[PDB]
Amino acid sequence: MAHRRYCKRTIPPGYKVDQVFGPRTKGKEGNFGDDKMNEEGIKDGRVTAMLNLVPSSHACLFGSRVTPKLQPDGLHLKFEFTTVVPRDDPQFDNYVKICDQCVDGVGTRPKD
Amino acid sequence: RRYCKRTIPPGYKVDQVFGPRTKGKEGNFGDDKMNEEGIKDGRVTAMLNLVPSSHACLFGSRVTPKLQPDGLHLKFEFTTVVPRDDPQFDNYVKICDQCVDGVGTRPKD
Repeated sequence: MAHRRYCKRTIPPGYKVDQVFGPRTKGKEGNFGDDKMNEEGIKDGRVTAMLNLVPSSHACLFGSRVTPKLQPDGLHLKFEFTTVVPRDDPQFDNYVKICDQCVDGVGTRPKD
Repeated sequence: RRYCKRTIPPGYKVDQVFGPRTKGKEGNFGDDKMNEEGIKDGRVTAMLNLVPSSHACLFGSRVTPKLQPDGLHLKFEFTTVVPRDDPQFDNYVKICDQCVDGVGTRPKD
């Protein structure tokens, strides 16, 4: 909702991803989500799974590589945060399989 | 899956949670003052205004998975823009100038 900073927006019940965070892409901003995670938003249980891998505020600020870039329109501040899920993590397989599905997953749906 | 959910409680330095501050690498945010003071630094609080929420990081990011022998490396690249005419622009710019790759410096300048 529109009275929040874009970066602070959250996807409320019954909204599509695309929606709060724009259409799903490939190899750009907003590339996470297939056609079914887009439609179900927080309904999709793969979402709940995935948020376990999203940095907190603190982690995002202090655990990322942070790169400022000034441009005529202002300051673009990029946080690059990489979560490592160890190959022996009980949820490794699931996490890999979600990412599979949804990273650049526009135009596709799961179940195979 | 949990390092990434860490937060810095009161009395902790950044580097007692997120490792020593670096330059051009992971953990590059925070000068010696900010590292020392952790969440007590007034600049942190402002800077957290620019950090994506959970949902915005997942879905507003460019997300890139890489499998390596060690496991899955999930990278989120999220860019926040502060407009040149934002009342907070000059402030954000200065904090970034102090804190980005700021290890080994302190404010007052």
